[PDB]
Amino acid sequence: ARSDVNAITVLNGSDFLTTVKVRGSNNLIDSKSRILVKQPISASSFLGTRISGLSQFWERYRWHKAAVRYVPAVPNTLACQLIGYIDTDPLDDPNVILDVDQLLRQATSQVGARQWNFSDTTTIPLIVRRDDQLYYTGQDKENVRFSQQGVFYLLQVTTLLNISGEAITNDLISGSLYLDWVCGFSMPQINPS
Amino acid sequence: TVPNFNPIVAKPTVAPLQTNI
Ligand SMILES: [Ca+2]
Ligand SMILES: [Ca+2]
Ligand SMILES: [Ca+2]
Repeated sequence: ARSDVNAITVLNGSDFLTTVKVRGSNNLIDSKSRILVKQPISASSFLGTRISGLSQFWERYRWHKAAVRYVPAVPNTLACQLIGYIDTDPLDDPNVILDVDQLLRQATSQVGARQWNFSDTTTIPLIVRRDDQLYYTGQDKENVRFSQQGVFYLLQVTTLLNISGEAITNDLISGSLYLDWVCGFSMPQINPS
Repeated sequence: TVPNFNPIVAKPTVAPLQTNI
């Protein structure tokens, strides 16, 4: 019962991340405004979820099979495109980019990218590196390439408009993001909070 | 007998909303 053995505990689950909010007309004036979501895919980044509550009780993690999911809360009459991709290198910050087309293109260039209208649903797969490197579970520290295994950027390609042609300006909510994940934790512990 | 005098054809097509990609 007092075993000093370490082993990966690969356990599965699902979680609710947050509700997206298409930026609309007013709040959309430049490129960086078109970045709705910048959410690290570190296990311990989603506070109340089960994944993070578990992560708090280990040192390390590694997404063996993760996939962000979009579930719309709108009709099919509204119109706006969305692009989503998970950059496996956190320190790649597109916010510095001004040219919007350059932004969408460096997004599409990432392999796991996805484009979808905010009236249907699609899945954003996380692509896993090939070296077996484990990542630390605690809050982000001096460097990020240790903790974060990826970063989910959600983009607004077009402008938001309604049944009629008038474009909305009220910055409404379109859907919700879920995470159907499979992770492997290595070292039992407790992280400070 | 005179065949195919005034032959008309019909082929219905749907027209959905929000063709998605
Ligand atoms: Ca990158
Ligand atoms: Ca290694
Ligand atoms: Ca730690």
